[PDB]
Amino acid sequence: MENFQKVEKIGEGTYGVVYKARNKLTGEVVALKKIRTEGVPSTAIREISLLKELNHPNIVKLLDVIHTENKLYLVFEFLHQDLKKFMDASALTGIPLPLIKSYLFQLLQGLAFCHSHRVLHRDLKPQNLLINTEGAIKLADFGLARAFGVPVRTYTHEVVTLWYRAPEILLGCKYYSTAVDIWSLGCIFAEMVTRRALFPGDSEIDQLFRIFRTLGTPDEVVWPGVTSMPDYKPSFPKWARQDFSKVVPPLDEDGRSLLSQMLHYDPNKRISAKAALAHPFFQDVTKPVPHLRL
Ligand SMILES: CCC(C)(C)[C@@H]1CCc2n[nH]c(C(=O)NCc3ccc(S(N)(=O)=O)cc3)c2C1
Repeated sequence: MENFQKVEKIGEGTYGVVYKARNKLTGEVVALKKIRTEGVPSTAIREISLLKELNHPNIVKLLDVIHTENKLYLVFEFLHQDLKKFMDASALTGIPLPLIKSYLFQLLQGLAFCHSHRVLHRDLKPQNLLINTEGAIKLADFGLARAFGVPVRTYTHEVVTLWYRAPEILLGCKYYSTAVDIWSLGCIFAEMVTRRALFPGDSEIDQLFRIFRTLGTPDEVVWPGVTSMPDYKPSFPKWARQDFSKVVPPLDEDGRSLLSQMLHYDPNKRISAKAALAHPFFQDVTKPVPHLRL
């Protein structure tokens, strides 16, 4: 990439290295992800390429996709901070409820949009939620492993975070639905509120059991079909569901009601992004200006 002038290496994404770069003709600053090997993912590459038309205020724009000599470069709209960093910076005081609500509402608008266009994210986490000084928050890095793939390592020795993984994925479901994104966003909502990850598992089974210890071990009553899932084991311990007021104190009942709907075990009972937008929790939603230190 000579049309680009690397500013600095930002980090090492889930597929490759990420650089901050400047386009030497437009002068625009962007985030450039370099991915990687014989096979040339023709379908994977095409999948990604269609995301260029997925344009919405709460989705980080995918400016270009360039396949050239054993490498795939994704050029993205640049934002200066992510939610993981903002949450860490706000840990002592906590993010104000009006800002939590604004961010949740905006993320639901973005998901409602992608889901309406049959696009799933599949790996939502604070680190891929980008924020700016105007109070906006945007979804980035749509995995779409549906025709690309999602390994247990980014690309070179890097532990995959399972904290936001929906239970159906952990139980081996082969077909992900839009509900997996709602589950992840529910986990993120809880984390913004309590300032601690909801289910910080360090292995797939520890992740699954942390979910069961809090929400109760699922059964055919609350999740028809759960006992026939690929990785379901009759030997799973049977934990009682914890009182929900214990999980995200001191969130009010409007917030708790919405969270409970985003965390239903049955993907078919889990609330959609479009329906969540209409939840009473958003009756007084506004768009505060966060104080960001860049
Ligand atoms: C999520 C990774 C992906 C999918 C490649 C993102 C694709 C879209 C994107 N846009 N800007 C960035 C970006 O990286 N900015 C610089 C920056 C962001 C956060 C922080 S931080 N940890 O808040 O201090 C510091 C600098 C990315 C990365």
